[PDB]
Amino acid sequence: HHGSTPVETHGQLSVKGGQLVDENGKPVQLRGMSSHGLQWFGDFVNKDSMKWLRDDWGINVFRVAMYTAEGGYITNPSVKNKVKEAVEAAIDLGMYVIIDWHILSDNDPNTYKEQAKAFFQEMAAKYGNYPNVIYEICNEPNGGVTWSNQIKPYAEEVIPAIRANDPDNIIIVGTPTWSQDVHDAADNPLPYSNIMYALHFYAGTHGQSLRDKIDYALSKGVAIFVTEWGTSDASGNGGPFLNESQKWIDFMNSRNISWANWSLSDKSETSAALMPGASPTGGWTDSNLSASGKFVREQIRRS
Ligand code: NA
Ligand code: NA
Repeated sequence: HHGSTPVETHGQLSVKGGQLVDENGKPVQLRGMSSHGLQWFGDFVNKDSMKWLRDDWGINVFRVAMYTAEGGYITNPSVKNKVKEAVEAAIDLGMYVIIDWHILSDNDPNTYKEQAKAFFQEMAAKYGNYPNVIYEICNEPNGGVTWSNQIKPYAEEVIPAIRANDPDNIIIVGTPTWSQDVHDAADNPLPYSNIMYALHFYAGTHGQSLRDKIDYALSKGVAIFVTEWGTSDASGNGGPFLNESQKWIDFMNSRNISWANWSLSDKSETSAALMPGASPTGGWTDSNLSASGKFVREQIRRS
């Protein structure tokens, strides 16, 4: 006997009729955690903390936020070793893993598109045969970067680079305005298989108007993955806004939208799940979790 794992249970994921489904074609919802930036909080990303999250929080997906700028991969490519550590841990543990090319201050994904293609080609060649892997090719386009003129052309360069090596694993594409404007993507979608579009919300800033954009996008037949959300405001402060977060969690459950919460770190942001000094290898009791972490853990443990 053994504890069943998410990948053992669900295998290769795909997008069918605008919905994430498993190898049996049955709907599946991933719920898990995102790291903070690997260049700052990578110590919290390892096989022990991922196993603890799987066993104690019930997560089935873990997202590694590999920043490009801000001391990330472009200037310090050694952070790729932490991505590889996390992917290999996810394989060992039967977990899904999101490899996130985490643009932010570099608000146009085209700025580092050559590095992105080479990085994703390497990851897809090494790990593309494993069902665990999900690619997230540009975290948050922002600042007036548009879908039709900037993001979609970027995706049309990166998707084939991945697909040449990994024909079937899911690719998630960011959307305008810090991955809010999923309606723009829905109106001009990528015509390739197993593509999803990212939506990011922060409960202290975003509410019904953003849920309305999501419902519009879903009505056009595209699939949405909330690869990042926080209980704080958009800037990482305030709250945590648990009443509004619950409305968002109930919405995502109703729409069978998968999600990852920011962040698995002890950063001085109210979205951070851990108290200062919490062990980087897991084993956290209630007192090691922030107000946000306690709530998120409870929500992932629910059915
Ligand atoms: Na594959
Ligand atoms: Na994204």
